[PDB]
Amino acid sequence: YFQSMMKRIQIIDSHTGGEPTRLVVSGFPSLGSGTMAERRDVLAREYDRYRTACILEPRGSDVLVGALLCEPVSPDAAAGVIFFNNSGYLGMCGHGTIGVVRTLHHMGRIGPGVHRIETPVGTVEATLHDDLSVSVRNVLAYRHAKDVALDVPGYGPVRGDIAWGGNWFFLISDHGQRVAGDNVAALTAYASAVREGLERAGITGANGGEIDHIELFADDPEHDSRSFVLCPGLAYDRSPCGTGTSAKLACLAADGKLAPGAVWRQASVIGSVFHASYVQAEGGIVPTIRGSAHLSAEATLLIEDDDPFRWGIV
Amino acid sequence: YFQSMMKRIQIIDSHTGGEPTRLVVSGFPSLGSGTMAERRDVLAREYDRYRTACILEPRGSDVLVGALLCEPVSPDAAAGVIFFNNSGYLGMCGHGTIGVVRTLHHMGRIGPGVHRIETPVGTVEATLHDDLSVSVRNVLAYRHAKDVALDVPGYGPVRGDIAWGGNWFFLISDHGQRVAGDNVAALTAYASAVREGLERAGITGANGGEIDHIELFADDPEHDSRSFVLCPGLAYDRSPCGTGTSAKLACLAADGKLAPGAVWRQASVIGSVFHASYVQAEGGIVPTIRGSAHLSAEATLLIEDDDPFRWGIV
Ligand SMILES: [Cl-]
Ligand SMILES: [Cl-]
Ligand code: NA
Ligand code: NA
Repeated sequence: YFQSMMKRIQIIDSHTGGEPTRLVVSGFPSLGSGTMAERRDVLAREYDRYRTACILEPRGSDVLVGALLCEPVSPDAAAGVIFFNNSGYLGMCGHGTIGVVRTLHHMGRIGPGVHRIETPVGTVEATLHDDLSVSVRNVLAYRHAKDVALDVPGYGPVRGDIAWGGNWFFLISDHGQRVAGDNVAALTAYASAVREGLERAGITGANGGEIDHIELFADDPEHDSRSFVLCPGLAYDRSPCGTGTSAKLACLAADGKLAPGAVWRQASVIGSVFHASYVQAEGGIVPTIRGSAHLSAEATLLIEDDDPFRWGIV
Repeated sequence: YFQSMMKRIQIIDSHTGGEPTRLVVSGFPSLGSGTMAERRDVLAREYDRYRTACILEPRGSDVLVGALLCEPVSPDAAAGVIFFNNSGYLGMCGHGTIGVVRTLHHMGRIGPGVHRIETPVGTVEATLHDDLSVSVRNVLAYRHAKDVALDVPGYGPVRGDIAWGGNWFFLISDHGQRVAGDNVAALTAYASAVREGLERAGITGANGGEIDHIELFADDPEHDSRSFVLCPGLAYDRSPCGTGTSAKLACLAADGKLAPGAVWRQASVIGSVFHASYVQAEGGIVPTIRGSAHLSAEATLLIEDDDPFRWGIV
């Protein structure tokens, strides 16, 4: 019923292990009634300024990940979601699905139990536990290649795995870097160089898929592993990375290093933790990631018609 | 009347020429009834986690500047304000005062006209024009030293002025850098090195004042000048920088390059613009900065008691 000359975008912000999720409850344009993938294509092609308004400065930051709530195609699903970041659109998003599901509870839309969530890479099954933690049974994960040699410009040779966990990842253990929260500047520079190296080498996932997430793994006395993860827009993931941990489990499974049902405890560069396990499937594994999200803001974004930076600063 | 186990901070976000201001309307602790400077001391010493919760990730970003609304000491003032950023506390804040005053109009607390605003460095006089632009008559500005030689580590010799405009600035024209929005990475690195150089040299403002803002000036065919400004937490100012432009006018005045009452049009690295003029005063000049602010969000920040990152990620 408001009539002033501005758009209102209703959002609820949460974070999962420190990684933010900006849930868009209302205010984006219609994207039609097709699959989440088809809607993502319309959003990206026709209405990308809505992403930038929500994610980029002045209203956002390069770290943020957004989640657009959509009516799902199947009436058996709780929701559809399209995830996006400072550079573009994600496939699946583990930390974000945890955030969305926790947020839907706060909105009074769901209770504890199993909830199907449609995404541009397929439907996932999220269990909202009685403690309000969330387990996300992800799409199929698999390793495309193992121990791929790469000369990292400015640093020297490494070996990495290429794997899909709902996004494409390059996974490295022999990077020679110090994985710690006080070292994220150097880690960001290193991982950015890795990605430049993959591009130069023409190294890709299946069917030429761009490898746009980089994971650096390290031993951790308190957990199974700690990682630093560089995301497609060159911000790092504050969380253990749900899709990246899914990809890691595909590698561990294929190497006989983690049995089905066994729990893997993955820490992020800042010390937050996800619990993960998998079952075998045809062509890969089906991993489940469990973590917690906390609410951090309820807001209405205001997009004033006369504001030259209404769609963000690009 | 809410009773869930979380704190609520009510905020209204705006931006001034792209530079954000997060106005805190309610939710911070009591800081006593002294001057804004005395309240700032209490906030910084006892309750700094409230700054980090509002400004830092996950709820904020390194770019944000906050403004805490306070009841002023003098009943003749519209408001008192304490400004803060990702690293600490500012003195005056030009873009932020424009934001605060525009926001107070939106809140229905003031109308067009002249409004006194108390700050930790003295009271300023803001005029809210009928067009909702704001002129801020700043505190006294003055130049402390001219053409100070500095060997910038990694780059080579420059000359800069040291001046106060409500914060301390080093102002350089002969930096050899390209002042443009597509070059902010290199400008940030250069200005950071300048500041390292000042520290090494023991170069300060009056009474050993830390020079924590760096301004790089360039000619501009559309304006009097364009600048890149590095702020104390090493984020850059998206605006022309009200206090930095105030400092620039003190230098121009002292050099006989701008007459009292003449208008100076200062652009920022991303192309936003302030209009500035001054009058002579004892010991310096009194500059007035005019610009516009746009609303960008209304929000309640949620600080959950059980959220390990409730006070921000440090
Ligand atoms: Cl609009
Ligand atoms: Cl709390
Ligand atoms: Na361990
Ligand atoms: Na000019």
